[PDB]
Amino acid sequence: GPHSLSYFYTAVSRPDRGDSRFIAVGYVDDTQFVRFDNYAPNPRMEPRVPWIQQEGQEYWDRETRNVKETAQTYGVGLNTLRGYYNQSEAGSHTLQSMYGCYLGPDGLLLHGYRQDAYDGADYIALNEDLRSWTAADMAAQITKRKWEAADEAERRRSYLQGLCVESLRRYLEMGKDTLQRAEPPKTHVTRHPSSDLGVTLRCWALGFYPKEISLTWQREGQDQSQDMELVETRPSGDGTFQKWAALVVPPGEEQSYTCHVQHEGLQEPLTLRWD
Amino acid sequence: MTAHITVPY
Amino acid sequence: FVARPPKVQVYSRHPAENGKPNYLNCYVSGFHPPQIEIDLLKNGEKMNAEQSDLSFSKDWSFYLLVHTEFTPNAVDQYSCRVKHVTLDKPKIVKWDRDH
Repeated sequence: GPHSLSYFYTAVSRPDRGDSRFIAVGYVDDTQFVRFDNYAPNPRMEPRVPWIQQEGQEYWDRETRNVKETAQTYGVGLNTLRGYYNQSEAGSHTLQSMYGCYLGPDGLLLHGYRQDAYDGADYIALNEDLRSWTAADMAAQITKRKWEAADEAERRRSYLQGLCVESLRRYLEMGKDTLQRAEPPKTHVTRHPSSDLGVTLRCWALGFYPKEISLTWQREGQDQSQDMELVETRPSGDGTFQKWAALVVPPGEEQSYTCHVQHEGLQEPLTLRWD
Repeated sequence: MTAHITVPY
Repeated sequence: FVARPPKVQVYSRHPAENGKPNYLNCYVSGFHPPQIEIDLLKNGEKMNAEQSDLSFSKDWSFYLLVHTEFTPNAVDQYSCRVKHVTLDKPKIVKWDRDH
């Protein structure tokens, strides 16, 4: 349904073992399209899909420099956090940020978001109003006072309502080919003779886009997620996604079980049996 | 397009 | 702070059939901090691999995809070997074309 533009920043302090590492990745829905990494041999903002390269040189110039500034500010913020939590200058630490915007049907902001984590735990988050902040602890409260004084929420709101959705609108036409078409899953059921008191039924979903999907198993109509193994959705490596759901059934009751697949690329809920 | 960083932590 | 061991999934890009080119993938996910070492191995010996860009999930845990071109056959054995601060020794997960 809704389309999104999102950026993910990771900053890793390597304390007196170098300089701070910074990597940024950009996504339009579940498709990555740019990347920057300052531990890379030659840090530059690079394309990662074909369509994004039909952009001009000005784009790569602006984006490269902007993320290069952001990386230095994050190297600063890592040591600021170091101080807030009163931590030593020797152990490595992590600062993550994710932000982005979802487009409504009208072509304007449905909702925007911006959240940070320090060492894998919630730090500070912009609330859905794009005007107030939720701080997880009293160090994030220091950061929140700073951002209240600088009226930072208004800066983020201006970005999320303007440049974010405008960039997303343009990206959604440069990559019209693959961004605005859904790929339904290619599904099949696999049988494994495990023992003589159980065979394993595996329901596969391959080559689907976007990432969200529902895979469940039923017997004569009732759900069996209570005894079902469900792997985390994983990338195929070509921009699509894979998943499977397996369960143990008695030998001879294979037809008694059905796999149910739900995905926006399908016209109606899919049902599957081992054949 | 990425956002400009406007505040420190 | 936090430390999380990676979930490791070893699989092919497409369903494996002997003789046809394909991609071997090791997907590491749900780990933290970001430093991690991944090797793809053919019959216990290391291969030469590419990898996706570091990103993370909604719960802040990292994920990476390492992959390499390969042609499966009946007897060659493939695996992924992962090293992380949470792992006292490198963890090996073997490829099963059915999982």
